[PDB]
Amino acid sequence: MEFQRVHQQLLQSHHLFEPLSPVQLQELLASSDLVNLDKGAYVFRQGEPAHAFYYLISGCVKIYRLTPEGQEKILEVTNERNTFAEAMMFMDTPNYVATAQAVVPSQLFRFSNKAYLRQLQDNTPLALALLAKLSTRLHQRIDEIETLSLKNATHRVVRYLLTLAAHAPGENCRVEIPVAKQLVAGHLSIQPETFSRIMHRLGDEGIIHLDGREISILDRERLECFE
Amino acid sequence: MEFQRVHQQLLQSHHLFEPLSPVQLQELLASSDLVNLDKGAYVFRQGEPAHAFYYLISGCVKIYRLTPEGQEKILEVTNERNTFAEAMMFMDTPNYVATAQAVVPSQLFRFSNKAYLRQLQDNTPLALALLAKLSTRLHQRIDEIETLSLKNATHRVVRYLLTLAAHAPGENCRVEIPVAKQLVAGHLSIQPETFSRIMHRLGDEGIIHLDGREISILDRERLECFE
Repeated sequence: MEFQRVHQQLLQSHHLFEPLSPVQLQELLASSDLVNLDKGAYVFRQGEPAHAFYYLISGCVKIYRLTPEGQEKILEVTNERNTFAEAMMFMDTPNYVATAQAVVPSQLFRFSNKAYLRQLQDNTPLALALLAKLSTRLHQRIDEIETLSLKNATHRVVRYLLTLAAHAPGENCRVEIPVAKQLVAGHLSIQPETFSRIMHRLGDEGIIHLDGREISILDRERLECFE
Repeated sequence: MEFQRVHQQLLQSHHLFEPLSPVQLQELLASSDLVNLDKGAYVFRQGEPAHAFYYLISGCVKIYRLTPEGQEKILEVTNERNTFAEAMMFMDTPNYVATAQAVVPSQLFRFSNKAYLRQLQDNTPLALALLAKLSTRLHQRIDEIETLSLKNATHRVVRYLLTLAAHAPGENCRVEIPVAKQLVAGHLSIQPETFSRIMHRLGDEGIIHLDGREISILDRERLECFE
């Protein structure tokens, strides 16, 4: 009658709970407690002894720090289905170094650090399994970033060309930019190497020709797709 | 005894060699051999017994699989200053599960799996330390995805507004063609929950109306600039 039965599925997808066996998963949930917070509610203050890490189910919780001057400086924002402040465990930190707070009515789980760290201690095969899935998941995240960051790169590139190509539609050949390839990549606040991979890709397909800074557009109808 | 001077300092920056003690690293470097490959060179095949993980310093190495025996399906792409196939070390598996080939001339480090496991056994603090630097890196990568994925979505929202209302004989405040909350969601292939949020943020700056029903653009010049 106590929760359970449906919650185990929410954690079974997370990286920190995958390596754990059904027996160890229930052993950690036994010490856990459901926490409900409202708008402007603090999770843990900067100075309180570290004894538990949290797992957000739904909502938005900010961490940030209490920087000097009297202003809050945001470090990272944790969203749904993601754990935060879990690194404070195996770091052996006695107290919290951040003041967590929820902007919107959020619901979180409170897992004890003493009931999690001790389970990892001894019987290393577990820590070995934890490092296994924790790494394979860290490589898929970088792979996604490599693709997502590339999409934003392919975006600005074409966008910066269309804004100056909007001068006499049909046959676009008037391209300014007193810059020399690489140099313009540093101004657009984007990776220098990516610009030499996107422009060259358009040349291979047969859309945009390159003749040293001199950019000529063959068809504007075939550029509206990727922009 | 020494193979390189700068190459040894590059490992210190990585998360899998930082927590390791200099004394333990010296014994680990003695078993490792420097590897130099060119274009179209294979690191490890999909069948041979696994006994070493690799660390890439410069270049790019693809993996893909060949077990279904049909097409070269890519699994993960690794770049410079990143380790690949290190998860095979933890998961006591006798042989590799995937292939490996470098598309561009790359230099690699061949660290033995047995030499690293011996440093993990018995010792509990070392294992937890590795997880500490590994978890903190995950937070830094995930936070970047929450921004990049949002940027890729926002730019698309500002793109469909330009295509729907461009150099036409309509009206700035009166946009042609009605728009819903589920219709555009399929035009840009984005979450339906994010679409309503983007329209709200841009509506606060003075670009749109801030409502989903009927689009009434006040500033068309501010749209072409976007993020």
